[PDB]
Amino acid sequence: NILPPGVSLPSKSADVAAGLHKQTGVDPDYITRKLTMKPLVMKRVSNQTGKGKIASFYALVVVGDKNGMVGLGEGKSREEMSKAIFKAHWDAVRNL
Amino acid sequence: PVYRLPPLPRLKVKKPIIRQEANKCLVLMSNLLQCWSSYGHMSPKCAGLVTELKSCTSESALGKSNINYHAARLYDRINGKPHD
Amino acid sequence: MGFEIIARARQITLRPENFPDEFGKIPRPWNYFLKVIAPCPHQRKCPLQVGNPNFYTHKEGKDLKFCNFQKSIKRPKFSIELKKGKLLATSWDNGRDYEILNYSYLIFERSHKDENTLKEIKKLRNENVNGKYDIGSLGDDTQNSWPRIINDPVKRKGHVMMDLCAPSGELEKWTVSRSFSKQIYHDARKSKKGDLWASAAKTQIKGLGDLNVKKFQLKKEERQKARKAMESYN
Amino acid sequence: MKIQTNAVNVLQRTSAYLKSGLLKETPAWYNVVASIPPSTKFTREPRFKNPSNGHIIGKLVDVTEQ
RNA sequence: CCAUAUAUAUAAUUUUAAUUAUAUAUAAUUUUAUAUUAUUUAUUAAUAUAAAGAAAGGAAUUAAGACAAAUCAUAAUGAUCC
Ligand code: SF4
Repeated sequence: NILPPGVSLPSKSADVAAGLHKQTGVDPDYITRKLTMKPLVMKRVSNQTGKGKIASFYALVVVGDKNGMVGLGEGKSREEMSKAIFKAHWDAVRNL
Repeated sequence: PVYRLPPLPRLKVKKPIIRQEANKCLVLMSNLLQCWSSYGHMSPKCAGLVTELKSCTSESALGKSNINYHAARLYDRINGKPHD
Repeated sequence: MGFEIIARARQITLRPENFPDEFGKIPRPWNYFLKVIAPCPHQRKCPLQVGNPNFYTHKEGKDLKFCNFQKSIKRPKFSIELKKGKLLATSWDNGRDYEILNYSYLIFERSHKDENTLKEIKKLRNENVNGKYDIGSLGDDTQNSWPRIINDPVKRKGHVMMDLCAPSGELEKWTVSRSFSKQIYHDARKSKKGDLWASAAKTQIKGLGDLNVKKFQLKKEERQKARKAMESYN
Repeated sequence: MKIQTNAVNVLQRTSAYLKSGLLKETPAWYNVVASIPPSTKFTREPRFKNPSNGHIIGKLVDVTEQ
């Protein structure tokens, strides 16, 4: 094989936990095994631009551990609702 | 009296006026033509001017303000706006 | 725009919709009667008319066709001496000794007044089933019903293709071949736009010059679809 | 500007993070700040004497004293 | 990348043009120093004067919109016709 150094061969909560541990030093295990997410609102907003209407997906989610810790998160993505919800989950964990 | 302004979107002079130094060649030419009008054409009384003209126009016949930059740089500091 | 003006002027005088299934040229009411002489060989709906001129300006009516006719006129000296220089001789962003002018036009005659003519028009409208002039028909086979050549004919070895406004009210494509007839092909090989074609042809089909003619709440659906899909993702 | 709350309570928010388990390791500053609390009143405080000349601030002379 | 300047290699200097050929490499998008002007004050810029330089040119290389084009001879497919 010709695998470049720093590359690997060829879930969402796991990626949120890893990214937020790298970015803020929070515990990934706590995020993955003790937080529950619940989307609250999921919308399609739109902006008028000279080249037409650009639609974005908006997600407001809440996360918590049922033990006095709660956080709201908002995410926004022009491509997929998965991405907006991922960003909302990220934001919610950051706002605990 | 002091007239303080409201918070402005900018502090800019529309058309800043600059130091247009007059060309020496044109001044010499005007003096020489005045001399010829008064003392006659090809007069010897200002041949020096002719010489000087010839010396100054020989190679070339003809021989920006920064207020907006400093105004934009300093507006927030001097405007006396109350604290946030 | 000019063609649209003539088309409307033709329509209002004639009222094609008020005399359906009436082929040929009979003077038409508007004691008053009037008939189209030229350029139209019929009095039905003009095949090229799309009501609004602005449709030509769009990017979907760029293939639209309109009825105009061309002529060449020698430039007099004063014209030649006028169009000179950066004003009238350059491209605003070889010369000729003639100008090609485009124009649309229309000609009507008013009938006479007489007990003969009146009852004649009534009887000819009543008991004359001139018949559905089908594609390929020459109508009366006179000047008044001969097809109208409205495009430059395509002349290839042994066959000439003409785009006609036919007396059948329609837009026709006629091919005249040598093998069909030497004489008629000889005549067709000299025909030009603006003539009247007085002879039959072998292939006579429906012309596609009117193709881009017949083709001349969603916000709420987008909103509801957006909300439904957004609640469906979950 | 509104009296800010989140600069002087970093210890409380950090301890919530630590108790919940969101943060594993205690920071190096944690015990230091715990042992040295910040001042968190941010009050306006009256004064009753001019420091320079000794004039008393906030006394009213009554009519009986004139 | 051409070109330009230079180095090495190659040529048994009669395939001679060694003043050449063509491979490889180097060079620059030049640099330094003062003086006068201005400056956002120099570790800036321009001009001039000095100093070192052979050093002074050119080409290519991406997308996105708009319109035109059937010698669209920049095709293919389709339709239609013989
Ligand atoms: S000749 Fe035919 S196409 Fe032209 S205006 Fe008359 S009906 Fe219309």
